[PDB]
Amino acid sequence: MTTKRRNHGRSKPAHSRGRVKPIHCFNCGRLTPKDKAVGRFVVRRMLDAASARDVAEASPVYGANFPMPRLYMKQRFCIACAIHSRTVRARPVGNRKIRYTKKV
Amino acid sequence: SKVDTINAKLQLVMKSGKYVLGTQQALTTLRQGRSKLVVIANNCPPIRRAEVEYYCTLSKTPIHHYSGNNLDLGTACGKHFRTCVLSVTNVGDSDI
Amino acid sequence: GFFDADLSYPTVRTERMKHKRRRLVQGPNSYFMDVSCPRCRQVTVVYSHATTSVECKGCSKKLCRPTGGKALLVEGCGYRRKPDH
Amino acid sequence: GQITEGCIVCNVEAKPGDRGTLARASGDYCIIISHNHETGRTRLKLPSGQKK
Amino acid sequence: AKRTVKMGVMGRYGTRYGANPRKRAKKLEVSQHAKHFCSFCGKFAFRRKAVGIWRCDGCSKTVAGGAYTLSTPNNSTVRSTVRRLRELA
Amino acid sequence: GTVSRPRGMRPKWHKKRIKRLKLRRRRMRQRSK
Amino acid sequence: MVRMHGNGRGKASSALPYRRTPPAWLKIASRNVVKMVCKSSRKGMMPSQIGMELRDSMGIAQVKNVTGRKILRILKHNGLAPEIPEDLYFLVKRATQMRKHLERHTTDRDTKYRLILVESRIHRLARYYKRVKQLPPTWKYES
Amino acid sequence: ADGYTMRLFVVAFTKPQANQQSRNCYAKQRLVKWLRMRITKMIKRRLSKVQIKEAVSLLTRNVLSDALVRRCNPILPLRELRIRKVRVVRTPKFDAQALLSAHGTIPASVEADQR
RNA sequence: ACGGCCUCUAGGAAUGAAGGAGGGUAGUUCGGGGGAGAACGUACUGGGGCGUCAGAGGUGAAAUUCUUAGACCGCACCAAGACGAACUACAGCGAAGGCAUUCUUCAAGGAUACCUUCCUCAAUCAAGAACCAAAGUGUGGAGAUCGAAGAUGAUUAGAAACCAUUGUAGUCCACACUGCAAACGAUGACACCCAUGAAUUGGGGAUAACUUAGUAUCUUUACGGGAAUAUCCUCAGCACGCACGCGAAAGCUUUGAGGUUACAGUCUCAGGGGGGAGUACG
RNA sequence: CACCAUGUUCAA
Ligand SMILES: NC[C@@H]1O[C@H](O[C@H]2[C@@H](O)[C@H](O[C@@H]3[C@@H](O)[C@H](N)C[C@H](N)[C@H]3O[C@H]3O[C@H](CO)[C@@H](O)[C@H](O)[C@H]3N)O[C@@H]2CO)[C@H](N)[C@@H](O)[C@@H]1O
Ligand SMILES: [K+]
Ligand SMILES: [K+]
Ligand SMILES: [K+]
Ligand SMILES: [Mg+2]
Ligand SMILES: [Mg+2]
Ligand SMILES: [Mg+2]
Ligand SMILES: [Mg+2]
Ligand SMILES: [Mg+2]
Ligand SMILES: [Mg+2]
Ligand SMILES: [Mg+2]
Ligand SMILES: [Mg+2]
Ligand SMILES: [Mg+2]
Ligand SMILES: [Mg+2]
Ligand SMILES: [Mg+2]
Ligand SMILES: [Mg+2]
Ligand SMILES: [Mg+2]
Ligand SMILES: [Mg+2]
Ligand SMILES: [Mg+2]
Ligand SMILES: [Mg+2]
Ligand SMILES: [Mg+2]
Ligand SMILES: [Mg+2]
Ligand SMILES: [Mg+2]
Ligand SMILES: [Mg+2]
Ligand SMILES: [Mg+2]
Ligand SMILES: [Mg+2]
Ligand SMILES: [Mg+2]
Ligand SMILES: [Mg+2]
Ligand SMILES: [Mg+2]
Ligand code: NA
Ligand code: NA
Ligand SMILES: [Zn+2]
Ligand SMILES: [Zn+2]
Repeated sequence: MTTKRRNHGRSKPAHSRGRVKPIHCFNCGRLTPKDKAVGRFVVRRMLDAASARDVAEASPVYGANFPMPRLYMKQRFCIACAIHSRTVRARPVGNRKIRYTKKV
Repeated sequence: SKVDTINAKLQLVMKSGKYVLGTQQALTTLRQGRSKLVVIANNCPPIRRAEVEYYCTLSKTPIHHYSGNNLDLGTACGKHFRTCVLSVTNVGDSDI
Repeated sequence: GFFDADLSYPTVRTERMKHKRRRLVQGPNSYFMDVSCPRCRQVTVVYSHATTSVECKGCSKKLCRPTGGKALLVEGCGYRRKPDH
Repeated sequence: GQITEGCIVCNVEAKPGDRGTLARASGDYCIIISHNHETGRTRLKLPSGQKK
Repeated sequence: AKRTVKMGVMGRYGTRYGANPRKRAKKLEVSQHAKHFCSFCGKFAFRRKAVGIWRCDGCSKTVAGGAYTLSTPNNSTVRSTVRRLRELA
Repeated sequence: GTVSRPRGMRPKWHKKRIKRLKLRRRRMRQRSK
Repeated sequence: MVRMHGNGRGKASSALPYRRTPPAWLKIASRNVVKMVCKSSRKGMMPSQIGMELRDSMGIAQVKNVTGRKILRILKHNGLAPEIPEDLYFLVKRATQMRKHLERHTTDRDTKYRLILVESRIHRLARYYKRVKQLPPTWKYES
Repeated sequence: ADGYTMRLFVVAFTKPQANQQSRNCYAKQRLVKWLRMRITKMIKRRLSKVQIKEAVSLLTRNVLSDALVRRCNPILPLRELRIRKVRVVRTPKFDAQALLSAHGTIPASVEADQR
């Protein structure tokens, strides 16, 4: 009914472009426009602190001088999965305009 | 840019020079020694082309191998008919 | 207190920054230059925004190269701005 | 063996010297898949789709 | 004045053989009876004289190509491929 | 939901029901003439 | 170009000076400027090119300011004016080149769209020139 | 030189300058194509007149890599350029002597010997 | 520059070039714009080759399913059809629909630059014309993946749904149709005025109402007198937080939904309580 | 992320 967002929930200004090719949601595979989907670049450790300690102890390669490899993933979620996984939450109306331009 | 320039010189010849259309008239100019340039379409029959080049070689007349066919050559001259061979006898202001 | 801007008589700083067609009275940005050829050693008047092929009469060498805006003068040649009027 | 792979051919000899037995009907052709110099053979795609 | 609204050349068949078979045949029939460009001699004078056989009224050349048109799209693709492979060698 | 009260079935399905109804009526007239 | 056929709003253009007097350092006579204009025309150059060459290599900013006559007027007086107006000639040439490309490239729908705009521009331009009798009546661009 | 065909797969990244204040360092496309052509010309020139053994030495010791970045930086400021993948796509007919020349002195194997 | 015989001699008298339109030239500018051709990239699936042996798959839990006739898994390959990840942005291009690997090509297109040309040629538009995502239709191809219909297994009081394993038409290409989208900014086109801060894409320029009020950094033997940054100015483009004013409010704000009862710049489309109904008839 | 269907008519 009422216009909830000025940008309509996507990064597509009225005279920028017509169509943005959709992507599959990282979790459920739902097709959503790439400029709309909630995008997160995640750098995860391959092992938690305890397991990495044990593997580093047994490794002649990995130790204090050589770090273990990490996983790098660009995850794009549909809106429903982003909310349900708590990657993003409903916010107060005045806080909806708050944007972050770098990972904190 | 193979055809754009020669078309421009053809237009200038068509406007301010003296030319002849057709193999027979072109050969007559070559025999008379009055030809300054001979333009040959790319679909000219091989025996006719070879005869024209041989005449031009004997008369030391320059040859331009046009990148279009006889239909294109006639259009470039501004005519509504095909021409295999064009012989320029006066260059006018073309500089070709 | 400072001087208020007058629309009919703008200041030098305000007028100098404006687009040539956004000035109070529109006018050209271009000019003419006397160019001495590095090879012909002769003076030729060259437009500051020349887009065609400018060549020295003697050497037949290009005196400038066209660009998006002002023409670029070849190295060696000396240029002098001629008066606008 | 002298024809490059990927070329489109017709009047193909099934046997050397048979003077043409494959790809003869109107609009038909064979496609050269590959050459095998070790055995001296050539692989073709016949109009029916079979490889020979 | 126009004598048929849409039948065109197929009007010789009257009400027989069905609209769709008539339409499909018409496209190829117009092509086979039409004059086609001759790359030699630069004229629009190629006419069919048998299935797959075309003779130019201008230069009298005879060319084997196409059941209902002078050159098929497959032949055009093959011509470019052979030229490209010839350059590659 | 992203819409207000339809005061009926979903309009897309009401449109489809009408579409099927129109198809049936034009078939009945065809068999009649 | 800018506004007709394609919602471009560009403003790039020349800005003619207020003072129209030829500069004092320009010693060339008006009769010689006319001679160069005719000579350049005989070499096949169009009036637009004639002005640019005089501007670039002769220090003649405005032929009209020097001779009192526009370049096309000088050509008309000497019988050197083009048979077809310059802008119409260039639009026709562009349309012909585009049609030549389309003969092979039948699926270049963008070019077909641009061709419609060019041919529409030609027909509107032709209507104006026939009205002011710069084109013969019954002149028609043929696709 | 010995008939080995390889595919090189170079990747490079643009970088901001030291004093840059812009929010991105995207490159003009004409510079990207210029970077591609210079990389292609250098790699073809350097690898076409050497054998596979010398080519592997150049690749594994980064001699070609340092040459590429040094000569490509003036075209475009690069954060890093590297050869991410080299693959042999066609090998010549097998030659026992060439293999032995590549292996030089072969260390002995004691696997078949008695314990 | 000076002087001199002969020949030719309608020829300079026209408002101005719109911060209106159209053309021209240039950087051989700019761009996921369009068309053509040749290649590349992993991945899905399949196929054998080379190994292994008891499970694999799938789910909330299972089953349909595959499997000692060797599944799943591992390595290197081969085939075929799609697709062009990360980089990918409140970024670019296009009239809209739309557009993303590289190289080679074919016509374009906007912007910028100009003391080039031209001279009202324009704005908006019934009729008419062309284009138009997906699905759908016709004829040939193609058919890896996904998958309307259908099949099987679960869940359930029922479940011919959601979930699982599949699978036809399709999904892809050529040509020809169709012209039904929340085809949306739910905001018609052209033109004028309009306050502030930080950015961004493309091209240029510079380093008693005052007469003129800086500045660098990095790379640098050939698409190289180069490339990118820095400060300032500028025109054109997509926008952000931000003063009037407006609005029923949400909100809009040089990007109006402002400049409107202090109501008139121009043209055009549509609406007149809710249903019946975008139905019936033609 | 197994499975949660329904609530007679006016009027406080
Ligand atoms: N292109 C040549 C032109 O022909 C003109 O003459 C033509 C016109 O008088 C007239 O042409 C008419 C035209 O007036 C009217 N506006 C349109 C009409 N279609 C034309 O008719 C013409 O074209 C149609 C098909 O296109 C033909 O069927 C018809 O036979 C033919 N007369 O008939 C002649 C066609 O042969 C004039 N002589 C002159 O404009 C010019 O020379
Ligand atoms: K979003
Ligand atoms: K919308
Ligand atoms: K933009
Ligand atoms: Mg709501
Ligand atoms: Mg949205
Ligand atoms: Mg745009
Ligand atoms: Mg859309
Ligand atoms: Mg360790
Ligand atoms: Mg002042
Ligand atoms: Mg809700
Ligand atoms: Mg509503
Ligand atoms: Mg317009
Ligand atoms: Mg940038
Ligand atoms: Mg004007
Ligand atoms: Mg296997
Ligand atoms: Mg990619
Ligand atoms: Mg209009
Ligand atoms: Mg479709
Ligand atoms: Mg069939
Ligand atoms: Mg499946
Ligand atoms: Mg509609
Ligand atoms: Mg809009
Ligand atoms: Mg609407
Ligand atoms: Mg841009
Ligand atoms: Mg604002
Ligand atoms: Mg009113
Ligand atoms: Mg009503
Ligand atoms: Mg109740
Ligand atoms: Na596999
Ligand atoms: Na096996
Ligand atoms: Zn999801
Ligand atoms: Zn012929």
